[PDB]
Amino acid sequence: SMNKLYIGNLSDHAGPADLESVFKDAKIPVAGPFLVKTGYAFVDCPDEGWALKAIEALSGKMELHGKPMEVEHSVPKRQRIRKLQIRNIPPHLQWEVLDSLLVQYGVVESCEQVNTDSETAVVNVTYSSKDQARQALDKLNGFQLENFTLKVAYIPDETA
RNA sequence: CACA
Repeated sequence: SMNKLYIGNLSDHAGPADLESVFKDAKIPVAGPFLVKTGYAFVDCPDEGWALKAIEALSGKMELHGKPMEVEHSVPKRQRIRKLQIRNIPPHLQWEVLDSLLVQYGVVESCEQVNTDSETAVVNVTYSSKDQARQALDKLNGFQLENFTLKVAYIPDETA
């Protein structure tokens, strides 16, 4: 399940109370405790929809202790392989346009739309190879398209 | 992005 969050760029004194308040104010229920490490934390959301809401609501927007939080899907390093999620896709971007960006970095084995509350669209992309997805992620992350900037992140690749 |  993609309900597990990574909370990056935390300050040297962000504690679970601080994270609890951020998710409380953002009205993101969490399904377990915040595990705070050194400059980063983890938390589970009740389901995939709530985790994505936290990412879209908080990641790069919410400032804790004068630092913008990163809030992304927690992906084990060894599972950063073929699969990306792409957020902040323009609401009325035709699939063929998105596909013509995607295929510039490899073979797309699958591109699935993810139901989202926001007006932007979200897709999970699976590339043929680890290399293709890393090129997609480096090149598509930050790409500005129809008044929006793509956010591209790994999602777990458990089958490669 | 967890691992004495």
